[PDB]
Amino acid sequence: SGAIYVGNYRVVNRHLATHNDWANLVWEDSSRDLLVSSTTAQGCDTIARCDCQTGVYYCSSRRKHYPVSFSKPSLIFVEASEYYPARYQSHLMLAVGHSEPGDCGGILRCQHGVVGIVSTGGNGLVGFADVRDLLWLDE
Ligand SMILES: Cn1ccc(NCc2ccccc2)n1
Ligand SMILES: [Zn+2]
Repeated sequence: SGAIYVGNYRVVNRHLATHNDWANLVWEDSSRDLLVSSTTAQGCDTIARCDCQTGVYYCSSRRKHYPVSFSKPSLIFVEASEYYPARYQSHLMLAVGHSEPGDCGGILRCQHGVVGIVSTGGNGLVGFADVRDLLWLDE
């Protein structure tokens, strides 16, 4: 679990979105596994605006942060999970690293701020859902 809190927005994995998130829907994209919901308390988080391919993610299954090299956001085939059938996830970045389903919501961050959130895994790669392209989160 976990989310990004920036201005009056809450960013979560779409598949982990609560009733409250959907009642306060701002934007969702199923192919990205993201949902943004409106918040009544302001958010302090800084979103990275950059094309960094290095940083650090939180791994709740290890209670520890890991430094990684990651791919640029892309269209990667992702196997069926429970929450989705097999489909092309968009804006996905991969790193060689440990993750399990409950690690979703873990933040990936670089020196510029939040890059994205853990979204999928398998075969020893962690996938993160990129948020740096959503310039509207910083208004
Ligand atoms: C973020 N994330 C989703 C799946 C995953 N790792 C693959 C996996 C699936 C089920 C049990 C154990 C490991 N990491
Ligand atoms: Zn950066």
